[PDB]
Amino acid sequence: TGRGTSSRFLTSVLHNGLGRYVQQLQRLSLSLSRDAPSSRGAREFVEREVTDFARRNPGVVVYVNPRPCAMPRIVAEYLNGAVREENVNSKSVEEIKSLVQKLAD
Amino acid sequence: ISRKWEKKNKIVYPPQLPGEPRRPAEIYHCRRQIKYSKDKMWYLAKMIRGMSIDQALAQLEFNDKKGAQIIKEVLLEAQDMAVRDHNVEFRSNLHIAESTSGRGQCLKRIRYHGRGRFGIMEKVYCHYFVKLVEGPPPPPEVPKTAVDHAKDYIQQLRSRTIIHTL
Amino acid sequence: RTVSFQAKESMIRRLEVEAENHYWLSMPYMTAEQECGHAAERRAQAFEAIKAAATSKFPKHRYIADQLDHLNISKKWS
Amino acid sequence: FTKSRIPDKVFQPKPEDHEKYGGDPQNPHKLHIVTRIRSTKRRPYWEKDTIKMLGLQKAHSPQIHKNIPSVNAKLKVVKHLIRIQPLKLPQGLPTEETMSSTCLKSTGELVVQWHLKPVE
Amino acid sequence: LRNRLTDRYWRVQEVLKHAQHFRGRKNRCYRLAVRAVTRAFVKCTKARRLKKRNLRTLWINRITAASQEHGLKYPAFIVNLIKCQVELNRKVLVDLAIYEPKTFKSLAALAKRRQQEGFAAALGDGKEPEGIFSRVVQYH
Amino acid sequence: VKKGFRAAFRFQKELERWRLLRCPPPPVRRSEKPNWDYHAEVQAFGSRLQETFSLDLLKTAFINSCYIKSEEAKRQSLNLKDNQELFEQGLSFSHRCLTQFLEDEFPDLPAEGTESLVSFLTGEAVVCHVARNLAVEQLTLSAEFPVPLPVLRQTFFAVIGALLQSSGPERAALFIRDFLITQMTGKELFEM
Amino acid sequence: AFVRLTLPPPKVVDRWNEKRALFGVYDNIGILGNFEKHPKELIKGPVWLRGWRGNELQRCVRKKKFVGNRMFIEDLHNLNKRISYLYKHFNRHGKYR
Amino acid sequence: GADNFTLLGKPLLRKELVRVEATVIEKTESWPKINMKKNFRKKKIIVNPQTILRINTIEIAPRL
Amino acid sequence: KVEGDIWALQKDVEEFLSPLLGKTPITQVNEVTGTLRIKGYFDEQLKAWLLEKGF
Amino acid sequence: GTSLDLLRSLPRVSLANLKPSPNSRKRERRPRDRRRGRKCGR
RNA sequence: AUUAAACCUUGUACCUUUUGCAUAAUGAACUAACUAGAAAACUUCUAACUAAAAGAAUUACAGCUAGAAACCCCGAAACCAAAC
RNA sequence: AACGAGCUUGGUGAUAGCUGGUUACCCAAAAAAUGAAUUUAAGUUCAAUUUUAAACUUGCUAAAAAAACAAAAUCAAAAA
Ligand SMILES: [Mg+2]
Ligand SMILES: [Mg+2]
Ligand SMILES: [Mg+2]
Ligand SMILES: [Mg+2]
Ligand SMILES: [Mg+2]
Ligand SMILES: [Mg+2]
Ligand SMILES: [Mg+2]
Ligand SMILES: [Mg+2]
Ligand SMILES: [Mg+2]
Ligand SMILES: [Mg+2]
Ligand SMILES: [Mg+2]
Ligand SMILES: [Mg+2]
Repeated sequence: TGRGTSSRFLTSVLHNGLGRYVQQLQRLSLSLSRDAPSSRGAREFVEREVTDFARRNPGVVVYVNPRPCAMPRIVAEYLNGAVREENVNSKSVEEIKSLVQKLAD
Repeated sequence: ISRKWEKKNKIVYPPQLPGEPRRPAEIYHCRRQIKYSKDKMWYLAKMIRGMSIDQALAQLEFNDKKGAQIIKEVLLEAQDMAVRDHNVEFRSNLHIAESTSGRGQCLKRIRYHGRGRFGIMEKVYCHYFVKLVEGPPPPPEVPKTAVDHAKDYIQQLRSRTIIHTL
Repeated sequence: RTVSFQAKESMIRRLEVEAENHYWLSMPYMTAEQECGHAAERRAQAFEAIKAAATSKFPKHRYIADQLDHLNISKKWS
Repeated sequence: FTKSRIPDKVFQPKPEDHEKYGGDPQNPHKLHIVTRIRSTKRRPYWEKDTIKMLGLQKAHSPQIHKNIPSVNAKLKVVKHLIRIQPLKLPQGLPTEETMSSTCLKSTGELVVQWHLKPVE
Repeated sequence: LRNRLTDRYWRVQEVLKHAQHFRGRKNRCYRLAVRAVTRAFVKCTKARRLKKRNLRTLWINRITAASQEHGLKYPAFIVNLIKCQVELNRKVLVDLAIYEPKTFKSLAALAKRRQQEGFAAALGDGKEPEGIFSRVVQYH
Repeated sequence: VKKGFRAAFRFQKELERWRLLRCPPPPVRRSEKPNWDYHAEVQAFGSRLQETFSLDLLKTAFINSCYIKSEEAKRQSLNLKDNQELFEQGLSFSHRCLTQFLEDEFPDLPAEGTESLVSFLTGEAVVCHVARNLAVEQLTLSAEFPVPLPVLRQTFFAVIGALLQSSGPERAALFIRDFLITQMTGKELFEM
Repeated sequence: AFVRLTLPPPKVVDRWNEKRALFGVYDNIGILGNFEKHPKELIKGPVWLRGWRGNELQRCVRKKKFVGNRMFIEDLHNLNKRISYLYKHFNRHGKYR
Repeated sequence: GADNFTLLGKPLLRKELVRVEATVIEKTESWPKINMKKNFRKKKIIVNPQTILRINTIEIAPRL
Repeated sequence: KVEGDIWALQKDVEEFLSPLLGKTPITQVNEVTGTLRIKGYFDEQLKAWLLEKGF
Repeated sequence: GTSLDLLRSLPRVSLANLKPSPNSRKRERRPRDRRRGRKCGR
């Protein structure tokens, strides 16, 4: 799969650690359903863990959108321009909390 | 079936600005369901690739293959519509950008054999495609010179790095 | 077919280590008679642990909270 | 191919043997350090069992055993697959305070104070 | 046809995407692509462990090259550095040879000096003062 | 025709993926996309860099003259303040700051060398790379997208001009050291 | 494989039609009705399998008992042959003896 | 090491002599690595956590 | 048919039966059904016991 | 009882919330996967 | 792996089958669709009621009732009856 | 247009101890080809092995002396 895939070299976005460390994650979007069994765990994340995450990371803008939904989804955008999307369908608070922190780092 | 080649002639580009190179005209033409093998037609279609309209017609007029006459007719039909419908000023100012053969919809028949045995005959048909672009034929490719080859060798040497280390 | 120099040297090394094993096995701290019963207690309690686990097998408790908690799946924001 | 009984003479040392290995025929050591240094594959099943009984399933990991005849009897069975070294206690047996600070050296010494500092 | 499998397209795509860089019908035909992909996967897993041994072979070759410049065979260089209580590994040693030629030269002299001390110590039987660079720093 | 609605829905996604590859969409300003609040984004920009800004000044820094013309044109069919004044102060201060740092590090280097390096570090290529990856382009207000490089360069130094006023030269000097002086790492003298 | 290129027409299920709304009513007609009627009397289906269940061999024989003499010639021939096929399988073939 | 001199520990140098400082810049996970000991589905994907460190300073003091 | 705190009943049974066995009895509490299950035959002793409590 | 108090807090019981008693049903194994396919236990 | 598609390095196609081995041997030109484990006597698990259980007919010296849990596909030469 | 006995349909999904095939994942354990009967040796049933669950208590190695023939297979207290 190495020959079947691309490769790169170790790098940092803008010499992140030289002068000052800057957090790359800059936006989180979470779409939810008010009443949907799949989005139950994500709902609890908003109730309990979203505010604490928001305070710890003041450079990450967090958008929470309760709407008629079929799958809750997390969209993470970075300064270098990368966009990552995650299915949050039927995940516990523990899983969603763990996933959100990995995206920030 | 699919018949996209015909609709390629209906594209309308927006008016060009005064300070912009003049876009060459493009004409797409085809003949469908030719009683001829696409493989045999390939050699004729291949030969005229990149040649000018008059050069291609001269080469076709003295060829003994059946497809040669068929391709000539398509080229004449394409040449006329270019002047008549695609605002091509000069008949001779055309060259064959693309020319290829495609399979058609064939028929299945029986070819008899000696011992009450048979085989599946195919009555083959083909398509012929051409795109004509206004302007002189693009210049032919020039083989790479010795000095041209040598420079590439030196670039290959200069690209080298120390492998698997800091 | 001769035997390599690697092969003959390495065996002699193993023989020397085994030769020492012979010596260290010749000086028992306790005689056979002195040995009897010095570890009787530990062996006895050890098996009692084995028996306790073997005979403690039984079904597990069942709780109402488990069954009634399935209803939380339809929890919502009112 | 059957189990073999070694003649008793093998385990009777000689005066020079005491000199070479530096062990006194009196005041014999108490505890063995045993490590398996060969594989039980391709060995008879009885040798395989004694290795499991003695705890030497992993190679090059030392196990402590009593220098008593019953233990010795099993060790003689697998004498060729193991290395026996006499445990030494330069600073005495570990106490409750020193239980967490021990280290077993390659020389056979269980030191009870392990500082990871230059001797100075 | 009460129940018919409706996902066969995506099942086929999974195997095919791992075969698109092959040559021949192995890259587009599932029956042939599937077998070729598995052999690649078996090879990819096994090459992971042969990679680590091949780089160590490369490091040794490069070290022998660098040491022979100063007149030392590879076994002498490695052994006598250890006897001085230097625990630089082979990967790091290569980096020194390629990018730090002056520091590597010093190590060669150091390893040569320790080797020179060893000959005198063994050659002269009896009690002779230990070499300056043969002193071992004990730890406790 | 096989039963089911889900397989058709999955393949619709594939058709979308293919269409984008064949006919890539024209890039669009991040503002026009959903999940966007300008006021919150500006505050996050300042907090991202671990710096305190006066929000009013920072908002002015992003504004460009071209943007105002477009809005007036649409209005024809609040004058506000452009980044110009902030741009000049930021560019002037940055020129002094970069020159000062290099002279201390490289006292012997001739004045011609400093001018080249300073121009290199404040050039469109270097500033363009830094400005894009610090989210400056996302927050910029302009009449054209993608933002033209000279406009992107103008706003970046305008941000430094706002930072200079808000937190003073001492903090502004750190910002130049952190993001511009880093861009000459790994670069030999005669390349710049 | 090949897939639909367009979404099929949306399927609408009305959950409060009379059949769905009043489903299950009169299922305790026995315990709540003094046992005048058993609920199995409320089943609608083939004559030979109202209030009854069996394996395929049992179902074949029971259909023959109830309507065997009113069946068509071709159907009775097929039904009879199915009985003999199932008889020989269930009584002579299988893993377990 | 420097241009003109180097210091070697036996096997480690003293704390006072050398101080090296780093920063943790990124915490990520590796790309999916294939482990397949045959079938096409008898396959395990391995992702392992990773950290990237930037090295900021190497400092020495005259305590030789 | 145990109503109330089923866990309290276990504690009493364990104390009641422990002296006879000499060890704590193994039991399972099924809170949904409301029944207590004990390993071994103790029906006779456990019926007289309940009679005295008045159940 | 305390159990009925839990129902008061919990969401409504409905056809979408049903569940059987745990371990009430065994799972039946079809001869499809490699473990139970191939010679199929015979 | 690589700066680099190929050069360098490692690597005796697959399924069945032999035997737990083949450089045996069978089968496969390729694509799409179709194409092969089915039953409740006993055992186990989950509940209802309990010296009784089951909605008549049955079982019972803790049993009885209900639920859940199971046993393939293709292929002869033949044989017989009635037509042609 | 395949006669040691025509062809067609049905019986009929004839039967085949024989040949072939028998479709997702993961975790775990795991024999044999010893013995016995069989128109039975291309099969099957039982023992033996393996396995899953359950009950409760000794098992493996080693085992003196002493015995049964004898200078290690049975048997085999205490121990470890
Ligand atoms: Mg004929
Ligand atoms: Mg043909
Ligand atoms: Mg190695
Ligand atoms: Mg043969
Ligand atoms: Mg089944
Ligand atoms: Mg017959
Ligand atoms: Mg058959
Ligand atoms: Mg047979
Ligand atoms: Mg045998
Ligand atoms: Mg007999
Ligand atoms: Mg007979
Ligand atoms: Mg005993």
